[PDB]
Amino acid sequence: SHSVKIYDTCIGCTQCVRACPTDVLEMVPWDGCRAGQIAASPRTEDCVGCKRCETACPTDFLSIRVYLGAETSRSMGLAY
Amino acid sequence: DATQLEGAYAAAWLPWIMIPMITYILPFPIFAIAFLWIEREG
Amino acid sequence: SDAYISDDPIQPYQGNPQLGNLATPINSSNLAKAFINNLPAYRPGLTPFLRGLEIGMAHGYFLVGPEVVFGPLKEGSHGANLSGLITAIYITVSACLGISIFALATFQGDPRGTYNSHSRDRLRPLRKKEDWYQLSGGILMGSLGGAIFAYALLENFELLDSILRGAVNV
Amino acid sequence: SDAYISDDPIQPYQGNPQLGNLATPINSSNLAKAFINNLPAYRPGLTPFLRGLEIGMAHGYFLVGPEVVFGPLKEGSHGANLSGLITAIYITVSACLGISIFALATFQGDPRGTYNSHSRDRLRPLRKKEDWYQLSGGILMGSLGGAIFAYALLENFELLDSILRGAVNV
Amino acid sequence: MALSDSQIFLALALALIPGFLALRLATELYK
Amino acid sequence: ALTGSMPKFGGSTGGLLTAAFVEERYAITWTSSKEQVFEMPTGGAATMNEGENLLELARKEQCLALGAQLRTKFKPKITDYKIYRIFPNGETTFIHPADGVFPEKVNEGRGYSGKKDRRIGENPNPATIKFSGQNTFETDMKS
Ligand code: CLA
Ligand code: CLA
Ligand code: CLA
Ligand code: CLA
Ligand code: CLA
Ligand SMILES: CCCCCCCCCCCCCCCC(=O)OC[C@H](COP(=O)(O)OC[C@@H](O)CO)OC(=O)CCCCCCCCCCCCCCC
Ligand SMILES: CC1=C(/C=C/C(C)=C/C=C/C(C)=C/C=C/C=C(C)/C=C/C=C(C)/C=C/C2=C(C)CCCC2(C)C)C(C)(C)CCC1
Ligand SMILES: CC1=C(/C=C/C(C)=C/C=C/C(C)=C/C=C/C=C(C)/C=C/C=C(C)/C=C/C2=C(C)CCCC2(C)C)C(C)(C)CCC1
Ligand SMILES: CC1=C(/C=C/C(C)=C/C=C\C(C)=C\C=C/C=C(C)/C=C/C=C(C)/C=C/C2=C(C)CCCC2(C)C)C(C)(C)CCC1
Ligand code: SF4
Ligand code: SF4
Repeated sequence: SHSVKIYDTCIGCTQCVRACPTDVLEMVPWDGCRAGQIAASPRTEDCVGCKRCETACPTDFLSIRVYLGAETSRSMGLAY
Repeated sequence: DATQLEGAYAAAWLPWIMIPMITYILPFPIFAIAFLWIEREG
Repeated sequence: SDAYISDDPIQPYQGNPQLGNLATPINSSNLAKAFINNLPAYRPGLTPFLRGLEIGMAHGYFLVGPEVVFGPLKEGSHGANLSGLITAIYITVSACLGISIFALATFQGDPRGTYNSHSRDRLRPLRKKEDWYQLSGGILMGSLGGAIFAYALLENFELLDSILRGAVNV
Repeated sequence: SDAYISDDPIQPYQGNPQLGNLATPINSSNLAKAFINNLPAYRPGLTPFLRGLEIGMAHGYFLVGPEVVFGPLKEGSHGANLSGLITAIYITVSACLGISIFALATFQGDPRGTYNSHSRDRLRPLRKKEDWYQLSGGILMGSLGGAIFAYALLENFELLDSILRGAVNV
Repeated sequence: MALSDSQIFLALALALIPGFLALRLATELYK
Repeated sequence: ALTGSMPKFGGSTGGLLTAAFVEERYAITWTSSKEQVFEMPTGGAATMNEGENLLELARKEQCLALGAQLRTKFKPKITDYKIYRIFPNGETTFIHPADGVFPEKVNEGRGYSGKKDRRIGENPNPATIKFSGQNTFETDMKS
């Protein structure tokens, strides 16, 4: 499975969550930014590694990083 | 002159059997042993 | 609107449109099924050894010919038939070593893929490793025998020719 | 004092010091076990027919040679190979008749010795008479085939020799 | 002068010592 | 156990294979107000029935591609789709929406599962976690 890490430079714009094709990410309350939200990655067993979440992130540097890890049949995107 | 393979060297019957063993007799057993080694389950 | 509302020659596989196949005349006609389902791989009721035996007989028989006609020994009859025989022997022993190691590697616990217990593959019915070992033994026996039967018919081609021309009735 | 208090290379068999065996490098190393446990007699999962088939192939093959080199027919090639072939055939049929009558005499009710249901012999895994009959049939088939394969390679030794010297590429 | 058959067979028998020493080192390095 | 009519479809080669039945299958259910044509994520065009629809797909990404098509390519939008994971023993597990809202919104009760209070440029540099097993983000400090 890949590791998706969310850092405190997150601004809760939700764009990483909206860009995820496999529903790894969701928003949780934070009170660490003024949106009141921060991304989280519980279903990271579903992560394929497309890094659409990283492309959608506006902060410099990214508040979300995907580290490609051990490949499973889900992270390899195999329908066979 | 050379109608077939020869050996003008000592124990010249040894290529005759060594080239089959190294190249097309023992390799498929070795491939099977390595395949069974890499596909064995925990 | 039209997506499975009209009745066409091409149907979903097993009536399930979410399966990854279609029911076309080549996999679903009565002639195609009558031929394929009665081939030794699929004939109902047969033990794996007899399936393998008939597969091997048919296979070792035709595998002699390509080297008899095209091989390095083709300039002479006796050597051509011997080169074809040992080519069929080598291909048989390699293929059966592959069948044996496929069964050895696949059937480890609950297998993965089509030989898993939950698999729905109709085209792969040898679900046990015992079936695969009986198949390997049968294919080996039948193929080595069919190869030497083709070899013996090609060695005695002068006799089989004089027989089938009635030259033996003098 | 010292009796199994220090850790030595030679251990009790299966950790049981009251068993009549020792765990030495010849019956308990990884190389010795990897070789023996994967021999056809002991390879896991195989059907008895395939075990016997591979045992027979290997056995009938080498049994041709001693009479080819040392037999009464050794002064001539053709007769030497025939004497070796029929010696392998006779030894095979005698050994398989022995396997059949061993299975016939042993498996009568609950057998005595290592084929009793309570036996713990790891070195004798063919516990049923069906295993022994499948083994006998396989050893017979494989051994008669391996004997005639060695015979056919020795009969065509002139051709196999010209092939392996490239004398067929003229 | 040229080598003899016994000199080739001495080589073949003596290379069984690195041949099995290599297998022992390969299995001691644990694949 | 899952309610819904299979969408009207002629079948394709892009559908379920062996791994669907030996590893895992996914199902997406949705309610449509009218019988209308959508694009299968497996290729082709199918027709959703009026009412409740249930479709089995091979990947969760296919079920989420279909769901994104439902809620964007149709007027009115179909936003009530539910995605389930089906196991070879028959066990069905409701996965999407994981909570019951929709990941893009914020629910009180979800909980942190990837948060690392840092700022990326301050992970522990790899010279110190060498023979440890941890790699540089699965840690706890900040250097
Ligand atoms: C200088 C050469 C050299 C040395 C000292 C080592 C040393 C080591 N290797 Mg190795 N290796 C090598 C070359 C070498 N390797 C090459 C060229 C390959 C690519 C094929 C490999 C692939 C490899 C793998 C996959 C593994 C090792 C592993 C290891 C370690 C355990 C020992 C072992 O299992 O043997 C190595 C096992 C082998 C199978 C070596 C391959 C031998 C040759 C290259 C294969 C040729 C086969 C050929 C087709 C024969 C068929 C015909 C035949 C009839 C002659 C050890 C430190 C193992 C380990 O635990 O890593 C820490 C491990 O699993 N190696
Ligand atoms: C690594 C050195 C080396 C190389 C590249 C070769 C290459 C060759 N040898 Mg030779 N051999 C060698 C060492 C070597 N040999 C040694 C030290 C001996 C004395 C025992 C021999 C005895 C020998 C005989 C009797 C014959 C050959 C023959 C041959 C030729 C055909 C292949 C064959 O039959 O193998 C046969 C090999 C052996 C019988 C023993 C090989 C022992 C070596 C040391 C193994 C080396 C393993 C290597 C270091 C590991 C690499 C790991 C991997 C990554 C590749 C080929 C050109 C044949 C020939 O002459 O063709 C016309 C022939 O029949 N060799
Ligand atoms: C590179 C391709 C290639 C080449 C060069 C050959 C070459 C050859 N084939 Mg072959 N073949 C091939 C591909 C090829 N084939 C393929 C792809 C198939 C389909 C699987 C076949 C199926 C086939 C069959 C069935 C036969 C050949 C035969 C032959 C030999 C020709 C006849 C002869 O020499 O003596 C003349 C013929 C005879 C001396 C025997 C006459 C046939 C007897 C009377 C009946 C044979 C039993 C019959 C098959 C039983 C049917 C069982 C069941 C289906 C009802 C020849 C060497 C024949 C052969 O092997 O001879 C031993 C032969 O019977 N081939
Ligand atoms: C595909 C390309 C190709 C073809 C057609 C050939 C053909 C040939 N090669 Mg060659 N070769 C090739 C590639 C090829 N080679 C390459 C890339 C190399 C390395 C550079 C070589 C190196 C090589 C060497 C060293 C030699 C040859 C030799 C030969 C000849 C005999 C070998 C033989 O019969 O094997 C046996 C073939 C079989 C056992 C099976 C053949 C496949 C069957 C016929 C398929 C039938 C399918 C069937 C129609 C479908 C059934 C449908 C069903 C419904 C019934 C033959 C004419 C030998 C020779 O002496 O030349 C005269 C020889 O010594 N080749
Ligand atoms: C009294 C003792 C005795 C005597 C007199 C012989 C005499 C003979 N042996 Mg034999 N052998 C013996 C004991 C004996 N053996 C024992 C105790 C074993 C161990 C079980 C063997 C194992 C053995 C093998 C494996 C072979 C012989 C062969 C031969 C023949 C020599 C080669 C030849 O003439 O043509 C020259 C050689 C050929 C014409 C064929 C060359 C070999 C081909 C290319 C490969 C053979 C397949 C190969 C074994 C596959 C390996 C399978 C797997 C292990 C990987 C000869 C008549 C050879 C033979 O029988 O020829 C048919 C042969 O291959 N012997
Ligand atoms: C060069 C001449 C012709 C070559 C033919 C032989 C090539 C090698 C064949 C491989 C058989 C070894 C199987 C080990 C079987 C075994 O004992 O398993 C040991 C080990 C794993 O074993 P396990 O711990 O799982 O053992 C558990 C079971 O055995 C029972 O508990 O496997 C390996 O080490 C693989 C690395 C071997 C790498 C080999 C390369 C080294 C070259 C050796 C040169 C050999 C020359 C010998 C003749 C002089
Ligand atoms: C699809 C199809 C087709 C085709 C077919 C084919 C492909 C063919 C064929 C064929 C073949 C390919 C056949 C075969 C065969 C065979 C046989 C007939 C065999 C045999 C054998 C034997 C008899 C052996 C024996 C033995 C043994 C076992 C042991 C010892 C040695 C001896 C030798 C005695 C067509 C189009 C036409 C039409 C119909 C359908
Ligand atoms: C312990 C050991 C050793 C030894 C080994 C040995 C002992 C060897 C061998 C060997 C052998 C001993 C081999 C063999 C073989 C074989 C074969 C290869 C076979 C065959 C066959 C066939 C192929 C047949 C066929 C047939 C049939 C079945 C039917 C009809 C007729 C015919 C002919 C077709 C050494 C030290 C070196 C090292 C390693 C380990
Ligand atoms: C005993 C005898 C004999 C016989 C002999 C023979 C038959 C042989 C053989 C054979 C040989 C002659 C062999 C060999 C060898 C092998 C080798 C020498 C190897 C190697 C290698 C290596 C060094 C390894 C490496 C490695 C490592 C280290 C680890 C893993 C990876 C690799 C694989 C890379 C004669 C009669 C003469 C004399 C008397 C008795
Ligand atoms: S890499 Fe792709 S699948 Fe993984 S969390 Fe990012 S967008 Fe989602
Ligand atoms: S896209 Fe970046 S900034 Fe926006 S919520 Fe996701 S991790 Fe935070």
